[PDB]
Parts: sequence; structure tokens; C-alpha cells
Amino acid sequence: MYHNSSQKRHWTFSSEEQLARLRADANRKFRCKAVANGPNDPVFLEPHEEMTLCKYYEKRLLEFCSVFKPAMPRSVVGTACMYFKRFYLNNSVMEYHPRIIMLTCAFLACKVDEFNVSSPQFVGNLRESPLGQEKALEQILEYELLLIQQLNFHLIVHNPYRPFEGFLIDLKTRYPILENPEILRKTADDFLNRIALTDAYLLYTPSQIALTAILSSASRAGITMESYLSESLMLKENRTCLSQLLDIMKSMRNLVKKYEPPRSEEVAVLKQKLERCHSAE
Amino acid sequence: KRYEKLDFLGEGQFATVYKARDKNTNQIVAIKKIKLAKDGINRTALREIKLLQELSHPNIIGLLDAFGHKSNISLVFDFMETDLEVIIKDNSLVLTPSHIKAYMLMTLQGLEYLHQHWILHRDLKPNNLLLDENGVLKLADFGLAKSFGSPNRAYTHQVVTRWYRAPELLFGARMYGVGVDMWAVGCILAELLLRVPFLPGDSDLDQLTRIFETLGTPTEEQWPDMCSLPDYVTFKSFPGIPLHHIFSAAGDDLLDLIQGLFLFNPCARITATQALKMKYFSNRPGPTPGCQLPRPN
Amino acid sequence: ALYEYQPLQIETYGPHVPELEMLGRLGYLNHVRAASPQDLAGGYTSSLACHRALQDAFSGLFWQP
Ligand SMILES: CC(C)c1cnn2c(NCc3ccccc3)cc(NC[C@H]3CCNC[C@@H]3O)nc12
Repeated sequence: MYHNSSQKRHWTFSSEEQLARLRADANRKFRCKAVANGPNDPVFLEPHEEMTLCKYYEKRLLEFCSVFKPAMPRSVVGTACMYFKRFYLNNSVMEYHPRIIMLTCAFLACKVDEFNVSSPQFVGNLRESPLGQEKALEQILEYELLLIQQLNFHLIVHNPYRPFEGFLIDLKTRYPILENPEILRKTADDFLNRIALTDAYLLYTPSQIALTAILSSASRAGITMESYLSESLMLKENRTCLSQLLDIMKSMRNLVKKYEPPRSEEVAVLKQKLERCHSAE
Repeated sequence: KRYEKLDFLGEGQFATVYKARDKNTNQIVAIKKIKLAKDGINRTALREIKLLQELSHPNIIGLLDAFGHKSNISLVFDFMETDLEVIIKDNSLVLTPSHIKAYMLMTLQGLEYLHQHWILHRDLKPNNLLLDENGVLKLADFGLAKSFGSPNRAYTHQVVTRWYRAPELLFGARMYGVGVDMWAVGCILAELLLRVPFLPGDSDLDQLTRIFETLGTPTEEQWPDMCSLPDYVTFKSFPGIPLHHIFSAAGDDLLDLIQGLFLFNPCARITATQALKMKYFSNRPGPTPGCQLPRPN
Repeated sequence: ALYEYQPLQIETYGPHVPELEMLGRLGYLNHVRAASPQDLAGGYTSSLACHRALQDAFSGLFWQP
């Protein structure tokens, strides 16, 4: 349950600039280590370039999990993407290659969410030569404990998907002003897919994320839902909680608007620098 | 790696367990070092890691730390001196009604918390009810424990040790809830009272025979939809033995608890919450303090 | 030194979740899939799935880090 989770306790941060510090520190430690290993050398990635590669490899994780046979449930994909985010919070993309950690994240997520895929079924989803699938499997298993150590052994991930279903039940039963809340579902799922690309999953509760997605679908539909917040969720009695909640949903929507995708020609250069840094690791 | 290995505490399928001293504090801990090809880290270890990181209750085993090397992970726990199986089998210990009340109370508290966090222990038996030196019972061995309440997942039915396995699992339920742990608490309570395995069936069909012979063959009035279960086979109509002829020393309060735990219908079978609210716990005598629970020495 | 049951107070930092036996009489169960006879026979009731969904929805709704 989220309200006493390791996720709440350790992996939900106060601001986007706290995340920036963690990542800047991880980038810095790789440089500091590599220079102590034999200092402002252009072979290194800057933290914003690591961020672009993390955004790019998040997207490839999404596509890997999308095409995955047998069909990978949405909570495994969400758990994998959360691990990928959490790994590269305290770790450099220059130390551990995101293409391997992407797959290790997916592989660990399959195990943690009881999606009992066999290792041969797993690496059979890599569009690679079978020698490369077996090589990729060795790397996946080699990095697996490293992932778990870098997650601080906090393996359960609370995704917005189940809270989203809970709000869609609650809307139907308690909020008859919104007749047919399932009109919100597609456009709320669209927002949920957008907010997953941002740092929101490290900043907000999965209930806040799910509510934001629902209310943003409703505002996009011309439906006011302030009466759901005030009357149904009882926030008429605690205006100081209504304010906080509306602030959270506002900041989360602004955090989607300020999202810029990893640009294809930017990434094409950063991948070569990433590869050069891995060749000269 | 802050852990000096004292003693060897046991081996099982996935792990060897050792008593260790934590050098950083001089706490005695049990390190469960996981044993091993091309599957990576063992799922039973990851199941125990993932679930016990999210639970914090006096009567559930604390995962104090975890660490490892290349696919050989090791999990550090609270050191427990004994289990309820050792108490049950130790013919020198008297299990008074207050001792049985205390053991049941702590089990149901741990199980209430666990069920409130939507986890089934799914392997409850006297081995897995460990006792610390202060006489606090903890649920342990989370190797089969699973999150429940999600329809989008099927669960296996071969997932409590046979003698503590609920009739819905023996009839092959792939969807179930707290009834699979609450039956096993029944079986443990029965074994606390009798000092012997209550329903010691040799096979799954023999387990069903033992259950129905003891508690009566369920009617479709007792357990609606029973016939729908995948591995349902009809049995001879056993009358069952009245619970006061089984539990000759049980008061009517305790018999109501036992009866609620042993209802065939897993929906009607009492939850840990409603078990704890029963007059059995509220009545005299009080449950013994942990410091006064019988210590197999 | 007798037991008395205490309701197991844990802070969910979000709105009140309606209790498991209230779910049908408050109309929540109209809006989830019914438990199949197999699921019912095993002890899954869809009050379980409903209640879990409602508990997740409200879990930390009012919490900020
Ligand atoms: C891993 C952790 C949960 C743990 C803590 N103390 N402890 C002890 N202590 C000694 C002991 C001896 C006899 C009976 C019970 C306990 C033994 C032990 N053995 C491993 C399994 C065996 C089956 N019962 C559950 C145990 O965890 N596991 C543990």
C-alpha cells in the first residue's frame, strides 16, 4: 500500500531540482572517479546530455515492453520504467550503459511483478542475432544485482494505473454530475502516458498522478470537477488541503508542458559520445 | 559484509540460514544466504525482499538488510530462537489456554496487518511462526506470499503445505483471498490444542477425505458454488465430528473461533479482523505476556 | 490483562475509503466486474478488487514529500 511504502518513504522527492542535484552528483562522481582512475575532458557527458539519453532510453524501454511477447502487463512496464528512472537518479549513464540497464529493469520488473517469463522468452524479444541474445542475457544477469543494490532493495512500485481505476469506480458511484466517466478514460490514459515521460513519478503520489490525469481529461472535455474534489472527496471541510491538491495538479500539468522530448539529431550525437565513453570506460 | 557468522540454523530448497553478529551494533541476526543457472536471482528471494520491504509490524519478520554478489543474494532478519512447531512438539511444555490465546492473538495481528496490506502469506504452518526470545511470534518465510485482490492475475492452488491447505485450494481455486491463511490459522489452532497435526493427509485427495471426515462434507448450502472449482470431485457424505468431541477442553468461545476459522465457504470463513473481535480474545483468561510464553529449552 | 481489539490505525493520507461490507449497499459494486462462481467459491468477491482500487485511489492523495 502506497501510504507506508518504500516508494513514499525514499523515492518521492520534494522538487525537480532535488532530482537535478542527485543526477548532477552522479555525473560528477563518474568524472571524479574516472580522473582518479587516470579532468574537464569532452569525452564526458554533461548532466543534461545524460538526461536526454535517459529520456531516449525510457522511450526504448517503452517500445521493448510494448512489443514484448507474451503481452507484458502495464504494471510491469510501469515498474521497469520506474526502475530505469530510479537507477539513473544516483548513477551515471557513462558508467552503466542504458541499453543494458533498460533490459535489466524490464527483466527485474517481470520477476518482481510475478510475470513469470523464462530468460529464453525474455531475450527472445530482443531483435538481435541469437548469439547477441545470449550475450545480452549474460549482461542482463551481470547487472541484475547492481540494479537491486541501486534501487536500495526497494522493489515494489506503485503505479497510477490502479488508483486510476479506483477513481473511475468512485466517479461512477459518487459523482453522477459526470454521467459516463469512461469518456475520460482514453484522454486520461493519454495524459498518464505523457506524465510518465516526466519526473512526476518521483515527485507525486500515484493517486495524485491518477487524479491529475482524470481532471485534465475532464477539463479537456469542458467538464468541471471541482465539486468532486470539494463535495465528494470532502475537501469543502479542509480548504487548506484543496489548495495543496490543486497546486500539486497544477505543478504536475506544468511539469508536462515543460517536457521536451529527446531530439533525434541531439540523441544521434549523444549516443556516439556515450559509446565513446563506454569504449574508453 | 558487516556480519560475523556464528552458527548454522538450517537449510531449505532456496537458502541456508546462519546466525550472525552484526559487527556495526552487536545484534544477533539470521542471515538467509540464497543458493543456486541463466535465470538470474531466485524469485523466492526477490519475493521475500519485495514484500518484507513494504511491511513493518511486530508480528511479521523484519528484513533488516539485504546484500549479495553475482546472483547470490543474502537477506538479514531478526534472529528468532524457536518456532511454534518446536513448542507444539515439545511434550515438556504445557500449552495452557492463555498460551494458545497469546499465540493465536499474535498470529492474527500479524495476519490482519498482512491482509490489510493486501498480501496473503500463503504458507502458514507452525514452522513459519517463529518466536523471538521475548516471546513475540512473527510470521516468516514470505517465499510463497503474494499480493491478492487483483483479478488480472491467476494464483496457483498448490500453495500451502497440504495439512494446512484450505479446501478451496485442494479443490483447485486459482482466485482466493484471506480464507487460505485463515484456514491455516484454524489448522495451527487445532494443532496447538491437540499437539498433533489436525488434518495430516498423505495426498491432496486424502487431505480432502481427512477434512470432510473430520468437519463434515460441505453442502452447496454451506458452500455455494463449491461445485464450480476446477478440481472439485464429489465425496461421500461424512457427518463430521462435533467440535466439542474434537476439542474436548475448548470453551464455547474457542469453539466459535474454531468454527469460524473452519467454515467451508471461504467468503463466510472469518477474517483476521473479525477473528480478533470474537469474544474468545476479549474473555478471561487474558493472553499471556510474551515474557511468560513457554520456552522450549 | 484481557485483549480488546483496536482497529489498526494506519494513516492513509487521503479521503475516507468506504468499508468492504458497505461497497454493495453504497453502489460501488455496480461499477466493477462481478466475481465468477469459481472466484466466489474460492473467496474472491470483487468487493476485494473494488476495495483495493478505492484504497489505492485514496492512499496518499493528500500527502506531499
Ligand atoms: C530467516 C529468518 C526468518 C530466521 C530467523 N531465525 N531463524 C531461525 N532460528 C533458529 C530456529 C530453530 C528452530 C526453530 C525455529 C528457529 C531458523 C530459521 N530457519 C529457516 C526456516 C525454516 C522453516 N521455518 C521458517 C524458517 O525461516 N530461520 C530463521
